[PDB]
Amino acid sequence: MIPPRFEYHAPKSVGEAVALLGQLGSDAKLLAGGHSLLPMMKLRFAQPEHLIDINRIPELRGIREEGSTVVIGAMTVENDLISSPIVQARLPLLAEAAKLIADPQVRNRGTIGGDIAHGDPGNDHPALSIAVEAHFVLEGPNGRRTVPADGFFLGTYMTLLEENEVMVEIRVPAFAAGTGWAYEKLKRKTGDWATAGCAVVMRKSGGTVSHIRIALTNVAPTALRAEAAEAALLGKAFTKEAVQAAADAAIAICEPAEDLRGDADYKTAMAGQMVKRALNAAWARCA
Amino acid sequence: DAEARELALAGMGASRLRKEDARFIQGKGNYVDDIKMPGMLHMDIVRAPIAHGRIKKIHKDAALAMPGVHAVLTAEDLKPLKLHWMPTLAGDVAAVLADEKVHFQMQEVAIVIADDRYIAADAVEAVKVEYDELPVVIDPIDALKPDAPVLREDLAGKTSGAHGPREHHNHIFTWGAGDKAATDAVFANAPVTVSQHMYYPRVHPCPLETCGCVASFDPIKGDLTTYITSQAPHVVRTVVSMLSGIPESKVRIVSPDIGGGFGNKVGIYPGYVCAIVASIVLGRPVKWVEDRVENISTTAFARDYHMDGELAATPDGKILGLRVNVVADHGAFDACADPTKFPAGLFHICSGSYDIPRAHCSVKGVYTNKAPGGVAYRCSFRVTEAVYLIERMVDVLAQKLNMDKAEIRAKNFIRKEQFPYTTQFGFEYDSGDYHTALKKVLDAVDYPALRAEQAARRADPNSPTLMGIGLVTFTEVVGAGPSKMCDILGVGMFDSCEIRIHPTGSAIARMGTITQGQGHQTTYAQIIATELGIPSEVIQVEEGDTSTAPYGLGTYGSRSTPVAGAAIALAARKIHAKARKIAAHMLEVNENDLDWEVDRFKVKGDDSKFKTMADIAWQAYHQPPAGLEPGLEAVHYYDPPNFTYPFGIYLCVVDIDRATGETKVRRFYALDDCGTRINPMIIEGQIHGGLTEGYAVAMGQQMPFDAQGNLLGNTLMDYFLPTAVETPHWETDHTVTPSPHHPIGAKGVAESPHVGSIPTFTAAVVDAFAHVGVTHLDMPHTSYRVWKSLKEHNLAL
Amino acid sequence: VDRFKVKGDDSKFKTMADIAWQAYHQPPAGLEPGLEAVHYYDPPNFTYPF
Amino acid sequence: CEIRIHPTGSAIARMGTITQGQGHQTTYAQIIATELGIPSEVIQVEEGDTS
Amino acid sequence: KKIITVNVNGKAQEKAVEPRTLLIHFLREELNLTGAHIGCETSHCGACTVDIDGRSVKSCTHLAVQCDGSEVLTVEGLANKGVLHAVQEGFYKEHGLQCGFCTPGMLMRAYRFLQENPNPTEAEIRMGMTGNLCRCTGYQNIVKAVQYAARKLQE
Amino acid sequence: AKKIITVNVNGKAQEKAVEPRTLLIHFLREELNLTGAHIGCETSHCGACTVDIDGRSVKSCTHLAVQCDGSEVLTVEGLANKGVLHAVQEGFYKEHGLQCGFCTPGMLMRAYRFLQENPNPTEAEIRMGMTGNLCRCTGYQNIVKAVQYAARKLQE
Ligand SMILES: Cc1cc2nc3c(=O)[nH]c(=O)nc-3n(C[C@H](O)[C@H](O)[C@H](O)COP(=O)(O)OP(=O)(O)OC[C@H]3O[C@@H](n4cnc5c(N)ncnc54)[C@H](O)[C@@H]3O)c2cc1C
Ligand SMILES: Nc1ccn([C@@H]2O[C@H](COP(=O)(O)OP(=O)(O)O)[C@@H](O)C2O)c(=O)n1
Ligand code: FES
Ligand code: FES
Ligand code: FES
Ligand code: FES
Repeated sequence: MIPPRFEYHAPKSVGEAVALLGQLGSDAKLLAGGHSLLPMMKLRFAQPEHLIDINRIPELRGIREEGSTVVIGAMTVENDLISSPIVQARLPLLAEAAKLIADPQVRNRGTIGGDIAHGDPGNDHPALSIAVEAHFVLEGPNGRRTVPADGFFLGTYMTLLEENEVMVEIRVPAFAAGTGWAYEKLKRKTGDWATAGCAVVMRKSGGTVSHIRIALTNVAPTALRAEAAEAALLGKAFTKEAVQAAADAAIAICEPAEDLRGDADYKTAMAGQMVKRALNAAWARCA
Repeated sequence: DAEARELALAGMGASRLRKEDARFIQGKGNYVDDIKMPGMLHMDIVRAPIAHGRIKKIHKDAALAMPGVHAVLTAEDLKPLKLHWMPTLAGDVAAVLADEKVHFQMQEVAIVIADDRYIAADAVEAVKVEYDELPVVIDPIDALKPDAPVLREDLAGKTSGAHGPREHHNHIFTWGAGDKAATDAVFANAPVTVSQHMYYPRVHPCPLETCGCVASFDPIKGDLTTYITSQAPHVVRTVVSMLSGIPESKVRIVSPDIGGGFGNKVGIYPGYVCAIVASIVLGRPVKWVEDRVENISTTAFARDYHMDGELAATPDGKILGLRVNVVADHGAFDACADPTKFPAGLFHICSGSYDIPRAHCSVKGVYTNKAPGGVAYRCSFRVTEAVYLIERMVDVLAQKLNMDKAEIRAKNFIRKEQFPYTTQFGFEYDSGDYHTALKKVLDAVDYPALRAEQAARRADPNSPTLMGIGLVTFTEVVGAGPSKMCDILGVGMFDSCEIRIHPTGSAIARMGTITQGQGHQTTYAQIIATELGIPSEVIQVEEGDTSTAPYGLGTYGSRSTPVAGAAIALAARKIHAKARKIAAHMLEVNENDLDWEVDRFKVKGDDSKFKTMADIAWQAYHQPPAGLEPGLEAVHYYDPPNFTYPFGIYLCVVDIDRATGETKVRRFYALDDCGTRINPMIIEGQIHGGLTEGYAVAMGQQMPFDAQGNLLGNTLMDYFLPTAVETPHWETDHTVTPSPHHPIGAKGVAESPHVGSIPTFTAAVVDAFAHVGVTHLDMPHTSYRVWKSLKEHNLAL
Repeated sequence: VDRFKVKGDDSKFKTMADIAWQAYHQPPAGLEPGLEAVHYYDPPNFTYPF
Repeated sequence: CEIRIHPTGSAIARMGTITQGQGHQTTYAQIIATELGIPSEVIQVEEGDTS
Repeated sequence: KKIITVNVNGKAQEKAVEPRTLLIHFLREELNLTGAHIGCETSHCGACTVDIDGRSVKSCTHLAVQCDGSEVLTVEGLANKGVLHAVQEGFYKEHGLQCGFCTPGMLMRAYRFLQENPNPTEAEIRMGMTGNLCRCTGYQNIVKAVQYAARKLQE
Repeated sequence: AKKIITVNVNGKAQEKAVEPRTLLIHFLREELNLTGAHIGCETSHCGACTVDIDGRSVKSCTHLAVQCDGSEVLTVEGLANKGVLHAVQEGFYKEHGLQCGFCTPGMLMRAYRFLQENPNPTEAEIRMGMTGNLCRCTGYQNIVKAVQYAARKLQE
């Protein structure tokens, strides 16, 4: 319950935050919604001597549209994602899936950026960001770079983010008219991390799948894109057999960890089931 | 008008709103952690990182030099006061602070005293302890093997404990009840027989408010005051006095507002002792408040029974005999809350709601490297296990005979005319009417229609879901009392009530119990309201302060209404008798010429001539009639003649997703009969809560240990606690079959929903797999475990 | 002084401490558990010191 | 006066009077000591609280 | 230590706090607003829920120092001149509390949830109250308490 | 305007800010909760407020807290050492030198200092040396016996 002692900093600009990260080094940690960082500190899992709070930086907030790209501030709180008229119209998947994340109180503090930066295989945004083909803008002492969601997750709690960088915003292309989507999440109770999860974004053309994106939650050390699974559908008629093939291809890449949520046997089978349910729910939403 | 006066009282039977709500809804409740005293320091505990091993060395210097830290105590500081070990309610001894070795992970090794909880936490991290890991004992069976490691090296050489002879060093005791010879004989000649093995998993009560206290020894006055999360402050005081040498009248224990107990706050935990010792040493207040992980990991757990049930019967379903053998895991030390003469509680109540002619049970207690406990979660002293067993067995017998589960129960029920009914185990059930209640439940849910929907669904091999119907008809046994057979550390299990009427008509009442949110301040007032014609609103009730309240045994096992409820009525009735005597003097008539009508004594015939309780109260203080002492008050200590036996009939319908193993409770119908009802609103709340605990235990709760003895899922991260979303809508019903021996015919009811719901959920889950031969599935019925069984019996997808 | 002894047999006695414990442990038949009392005294006359 | 004897022999006593320095907490205890065979030191007397 | 100014229940509070001090301890230990409770160390129970700058937040997972210039409301501040708030009245009337440990957090959540959704369905209530655990009520009466408060807020 | 001061009470530094008109007696009672010292009058006669300041007996109701910045103040709460009663406290207890106990804290602080000014006092000297303290309960007789007791204990 009791976190260790640390020095606090509250910069008002990304630049000041980046400077502090460079000045203080690895002993400093960016504090965002705090709903992953503080819990870890309260259990003495992580003991940073410096906390750089980034809640007072306005440039990390806001949801806007630049062409066909929806720009989401890293400090956008989960509930603002749900209530955002832009996200509801342009990226319905994120608005609905955010409802499956934690609970109301947590959603008032936890941000999309922190959910992604944490890099926990158990979190929902990593898979979601892959299904929607998002990109992340990172700012460091040298400037800004943009990396894809697909390739950002390296390992458990590890991402492309450098120790002197701050994720500024999440850029995701608006859904094209008629885009189908889904996020099936098998969980023990509301507000708990998924036992297995699957994010899907797809487009239809006649009786075939013209566009397909499949991602898996909590069935490997990182969220996973299932390209082989995608390949079982692209340009093919949407049939029961094709959906089953996609699940098998997704199942094949699972490397679940055994814990109280179940063994590898169960998690893998649930990943397949969530893939089957996700694809079907996505197809139903296509037009 | 007479009816209006009775309504104005807000007494027996009324669903009046609670008196205790005002403070709680405004954040003005007074819980242990809310307390702040002058010079109060904070204590924190250094806990064992391993499950079993010797203590090589404890380093206190780094913590002692830390600014803010006043003291770091170890078992060595406790030896002079002979407090490194403390007696338990089970007749065993538990370590206050590990001395030569640690017996379970998270065990208390040392304590720190600092200015606040923040510095205190830093001090625990600064205290380093070196250990020599020893082989761990997790499974009760491996514990009894000839080459099993010696856990209790302190008991070496002993051949007897506090509950009979000991056959192994890890063996705690063996207890039995019933007619073994007769039962063995019945089974040998029985035409139909069934035997099933079932594990009742170790779970934790996990009250929202954890355990804690603010101990305060005043060296100037020479006395101790401890504010504590205790379900039995009076016995705590007696024990604390004995172990401290401080005379009992100079020891004051006070249970303030407690955030739930559920049997978790009945015992004395090492944290309390250390706080007291620390307070006595430092000469100032010391506060100790455990965190959630400490609560789940070290306070009293529940269940953990490995049962082998057997049932003998005839082809038509009439039960001839019952045979049960059990292996009980009590952890490192036996601190299992229980009456001194019952190491397995009232497990011999497992005959259930059925007229079973012969039966025998045998419980074997075993030590393991785990935290102590066993009785602590609306269990009524092992009744939860007894009911689960009998109900599970009846289902097994029903399925073997291809007989409907309700029909086999109705056929075996103890009939209404058989009460008071003496069972094969020796219990005298006070009253009941199971048949009427069963038909009532079956009718309300259209049971036949349910079985048809189930039959229609099973017929289709493609049905995406499985339908399950669970039914439990149980009898509880609450009101732990008869001093001849029931006693806590030698104290008879009675209870008391002192009521004092003031000159102007209002009153103050104190009992030996202690509510933890069950509503005593409202309900107790309602009992007295009806007995004396004084509105419940001005009858102020208090409990928990050993320095003001009459001695009692506290509240757990739903004993309050049975025991204290009787003492309240009797103490009230002593006052009513004196009041009649006073009314006679005032009205210049004889007592026999008077009639009590709600709130006044009126002369038979002439209604205009009467004297209210207000009139009588005043007279008592003004000038007492010759022969009587001034005042109007009474005290009563009730030694109950028997327990109370409330019953219930619960039905649950579930739908299992064949593709994921997820179980959705489609419906749950609970009918409870606790005799005379004091407050229907309060009763409904207890049911809702208990059924919810039942759902949590059957569908999700568990406390798994890995091969090395580390407790897994000991925080809310994994330990299951349902939210408003997972909790189903409960349907409640009832009947009224009063306890003949009880002063107001009221029976306990708070623990019934817990005890009965657990086997109802398993009954529903097993019944969903029944058609493919499944007889039992161990809890918890999490989606992971149900899917595992789904794949095994080829029902997955 | 502080015990009830059997007439003609000093060896057989029970102190108030023994009695008190007994009161909470196992009350004799026809007696409520516990050991307490209350008394409201309405004096018959005043006291006249000098 | 109300006297309650505890399981271990000590006792708590309360009366309807209220000392202002005349020594009731001592004297009252002495009266009870002689009547019950319990030392006055452990007979805790209290007054003044109407509840 | 950082000097901050937090508006708690309508009153300014200029205090010196250690950065590691959790808002829940600041509220309970510094201001003695002991209504808010602690039921866990993992941020699940929500017995510490308070309203911060227009949102429901679990004060055990927020730092007091972060409330510099913030508007914080606790259960002690719900009643208006002694007159109970709709939610307080609802829990009382509908017997939505027993031990009362989770009550302050429930009330603070319901107080905000009802402004987020004035006419919620039962499903919406249960889901909207998911961050708060209760060990005594079984939630059923709490649902009725929220419904009761909602009816009076639109009265 | 409040003045910041640090008073040493019973060997402990007390850092406070009080208005200049704050009498020492209220500072001890209200700001420090050292409610042993009492108020029995408004004319400086009773002595129920007597505390030891910089080695002298002083009626705290007629002295300003603001005049004690850096002073050494001794109150009744500080006579005992490690729990062991000072000869003066033991004297009043053994000789029944108190009933209601309202003048006691003042009597003790005065006796404490008087016994240093005069180690072997005659009865007349005791009665005279204790003239600044009024008592409504004792009649003074047991008080002089108490001081004689404390006197003897200090010499052995
Ligand atoms: C009870 C509970 C249940 C939860 N359930 C779920 C769930 O079901 N699904 C789910 O997905 N999540 C869940 N969460 C987690 C919330 O979703 C995680 O709150 C949030 O993961 C970590 O985001 P944050 O905004 O709180 O940031 P923090 O806690 O501050 O953590 C941020 C982490 O990423 C870094 N970081 C943060 N922001 C940035 C930035 N802008 N640039 C660079 N680095 C940054 C930090 O240094 C740190 O390592 C739950 C949390 C709790 C307490
Ligand atoms: N027949 C009954 C039994 C209990 N109750 C009430 O329900 C609450 C729990 O009663 P209980 O005797 O079963 O349990 P504890 O209060 O011992 O936990 C107490 O307030 C009650 O008075 C009731 O109204 N009527
Ligand atoms: S104390 Fe449990 S969520 Fe805050
Ligand atoms: S009323 Fe006790 S936890 Fe909610
Ligand atoms: S108060 Fe009387 S002399 Fe000081
Ligand atoms: S004892 Fe009362 S004034 Fe001295």
